[PDB]
Amino acid sequence: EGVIVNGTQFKDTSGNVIHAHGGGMLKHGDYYYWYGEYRDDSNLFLGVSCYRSKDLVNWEYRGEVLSRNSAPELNHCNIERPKVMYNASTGEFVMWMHWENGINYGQARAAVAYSKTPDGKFTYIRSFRPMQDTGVMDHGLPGYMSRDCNVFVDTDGKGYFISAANENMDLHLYELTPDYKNIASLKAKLFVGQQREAPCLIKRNGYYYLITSGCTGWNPNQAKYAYSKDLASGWSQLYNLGNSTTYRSQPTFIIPVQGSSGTSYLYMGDRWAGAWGGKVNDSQYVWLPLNFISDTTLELPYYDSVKIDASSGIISEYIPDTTRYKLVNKNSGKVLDVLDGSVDNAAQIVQWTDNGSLSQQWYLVDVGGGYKKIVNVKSGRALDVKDESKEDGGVLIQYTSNGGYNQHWKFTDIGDGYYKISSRHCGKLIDVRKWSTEDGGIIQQWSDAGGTNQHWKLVLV
Ligand SMILES: OC[C@H]1O[C@@H](O)[C@H](O)[C@@H](O)[C@H]1O
Repeated sequence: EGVIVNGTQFKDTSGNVIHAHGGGMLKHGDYYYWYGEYRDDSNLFLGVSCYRSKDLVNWEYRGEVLSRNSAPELNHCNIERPKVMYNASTGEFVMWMHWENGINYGQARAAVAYSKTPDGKFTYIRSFRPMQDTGVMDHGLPGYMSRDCNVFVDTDGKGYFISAANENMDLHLYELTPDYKNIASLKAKLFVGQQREAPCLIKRNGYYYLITSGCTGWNPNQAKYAYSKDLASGWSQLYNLGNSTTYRSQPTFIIPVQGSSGTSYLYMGDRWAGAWGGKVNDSQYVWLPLNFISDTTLELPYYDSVKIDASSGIISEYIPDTTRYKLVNKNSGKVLDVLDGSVDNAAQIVQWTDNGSLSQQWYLVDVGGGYKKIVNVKSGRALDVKDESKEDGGVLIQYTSNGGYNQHWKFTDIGDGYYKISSRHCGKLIDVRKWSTEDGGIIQQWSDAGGTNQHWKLVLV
């Protein structure tokens, strides 16, 4: 049972809450290593924990790979967003992170560490602002500011370190030394003035992808991404990813999951407790599948429960009840279907003669209360009210599962096998436009009028 309950604090095999906040993950050999950090009683760095697992569900605690006692400089400081990377040349692992003095956020510098073994305790080197000796000054201190950070290993074996500089206004991609333990130079300045934070750098099909959040502290915001053929130039504009709050989380890292059937990408996010005035140690996690519709189109869906298989390399929503259904309209006699049976996102929903097609079959996922999600079978997209409309004539379409109320539906029995499927957003129910009795009849949203065109039959397949 490789199921994951989003919006909660995962537990280790010991039954204790996992504390690897704002962390990344590394795949070395036959093991996945999850690294992260957690505060003490004074909201300061006390230790970086390490968990390993082969199924990505059952994590084994391996103690602190880094601690406040690991170095006299770490006794009292703020460390966040620790990422690790492996080096084929050296044969050792190098850890990077964001370092602060612990009394304010003026230092804005990066830190380095390394170890012979992943689960082994790293040895702290030094904290510094990227390229201090270049005689460059960034807001009074020497060297570029380094806040939110993340690591990336290219195909050619080159190491890279990206962080937020110029008061979090710009992004800096630094080319690392062959040993990954130092910064050789900077590759390019990305998205200046955009003020993008919590950067995540990944690569697929010769394309470079950069997932970033917004700069609004604990407040969950809109996550975005961009692609490019090279790192120096050719970067596309920022495109939205997920909803307006990234499903109440902030992107921390993205990792390719190798399997037998193929490869899928795991999005890791942090649900910072600071959103509700909670301690950093209370923060939760949000893992989601990053789908690549195309080379220039990504989708980050939200599933309250996500099933994953490492050996298979598959990441998708977990549906406890896979019973397929067909919604038949009382009036028209037609069944709920997707226009042209398209699997494309934002596809129009129309009625059609029962032809036993996949596009006419639907799943039913309970989402708490008397409400459920109506997910199409052919395309994993769910029934959705376009632009979260609250008015009559609101066109219905199939959209990426975003946990929005415009995607939750309540079934109400009115006798026989017919129901009145109302929306959780405004209460208005599913309605065939103009009582249409022909094929291609636009399925919409409308007030309860007691008309047969608003009555649907639930049929098994
Ligand atoms: O395509 C427009 C989008 O508007 C969003 O506000 C809504 O949550 C999505 O379901 C989709 O309708």
